[PDB]
Amino acid sequence: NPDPNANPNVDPNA
Amino acid sequence: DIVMTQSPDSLAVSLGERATINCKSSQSVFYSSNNKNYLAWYQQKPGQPPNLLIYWASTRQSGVPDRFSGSGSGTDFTLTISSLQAEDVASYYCHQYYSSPLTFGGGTKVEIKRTVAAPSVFIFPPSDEQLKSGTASVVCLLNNFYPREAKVQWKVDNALQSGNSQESVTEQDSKDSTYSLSSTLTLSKADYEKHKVYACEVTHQGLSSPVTKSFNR
Amino acid sequence: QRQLVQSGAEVKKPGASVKVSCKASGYTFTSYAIHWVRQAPGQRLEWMGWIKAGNGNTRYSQKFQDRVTITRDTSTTTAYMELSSLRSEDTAVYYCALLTVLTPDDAFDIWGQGTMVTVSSASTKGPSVFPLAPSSKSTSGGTAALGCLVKDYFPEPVTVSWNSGALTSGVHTFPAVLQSSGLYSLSSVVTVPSSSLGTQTYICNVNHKPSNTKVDKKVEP
Repeated sequence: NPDPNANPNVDPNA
Repeated sequence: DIVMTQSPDSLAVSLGERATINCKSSQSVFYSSNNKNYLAWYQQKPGQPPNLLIYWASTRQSGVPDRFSGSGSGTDFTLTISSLQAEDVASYYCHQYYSSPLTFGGGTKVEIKRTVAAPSVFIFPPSDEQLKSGTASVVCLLNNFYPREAKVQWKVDNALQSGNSQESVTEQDSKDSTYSLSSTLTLSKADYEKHKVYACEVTHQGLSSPVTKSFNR
Repeated sequence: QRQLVQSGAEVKKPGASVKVSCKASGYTFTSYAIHWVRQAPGQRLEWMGWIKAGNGNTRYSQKFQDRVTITRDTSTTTAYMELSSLRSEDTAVYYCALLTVLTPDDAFDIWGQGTMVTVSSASTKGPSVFPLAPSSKSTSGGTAALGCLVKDYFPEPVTVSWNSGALTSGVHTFPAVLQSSGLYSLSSVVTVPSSSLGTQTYICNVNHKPSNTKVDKKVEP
């Protein structure tokens, strides 16, 4: 699964 | 980590032709829960930082020409330039932001094929300011030629030189898709002053025989 | 216009440290994470770490964990990357970047211009700048070619503009060559109308940040 802290700038639920 | 593998490593097409770049990720960057692919495409020209083209695998960033498009899902991704323009000569990189560390592909260098253009050949004697300082550099310039292959030879008093020159070629021009080349012959001031004729001789596909450009000291 | 402006190129001895700065402007500094990415010779872009500009938390790549420190100064909206115990693999262009800012309100991606770090025990040397004057031997098709020769500098890079950036068409600034002495040289040339050499002024603006060199050389017949 994706790691949402790989790039904090990415909001995966936008 | 997630290894990003691109293919081909380089490609050349004519102006207006379609260019296709492939990127494979070593693990899926797809998340079924939100149907998204954690992938981006960048463009980079020499001396410049990368510029973002595509994100979420297929969303083109605002302001990017619509001849750029991204497709794919899972591990197999494609960047398409539908009609290659002169300004598109660059390297192109995929990028994943699925997992840490963030990683980039090895790049695909995209090149224009165009018609043969012979170089314009110029020669520059050393400046008096440089001679004041004990050295003499003679510069031979080959401007706006295609293809990239070219041969420069230096002659001093009609004698072929070896070992006293260096040269470099530009990246491909973003407007006319040509190359240019600069070669420098460096002599001591004392050696420069012992000879009369300085010449650079240029061989290139666009020239039916070598062109010699020269001056007298 | 959102932007990131980095400090100038440096040379540092093996085993020493380098600190590169990244000045942010034109956006809300504390909202986003600044990443550091380097690009070494013949190698893939390499992510080093990020800092959240607000609370200052970091994440470092395993490759650099023991040697890198990323900090930020909110009062000057500036981020910093310090790399210690420098080694030959560390010669590279270092970028700061707001990578993939993909929020409900925004979508953008910004990079600094890059900072070249050279790991070497050789001394910084500033270039001489010599004119390449237009002459009967540099005319072609109604144009005249002229230029500047930037000779004998260390480390890379030199940058060259013409007429403070107002002259860009027809410019070629060539990749530097490495001389036997270990010093570099480069040429920058431009083609201009042959008919107006008497009324126009052509000045090459040469910058070599490691040596604090800023030279403006007027090039005349």
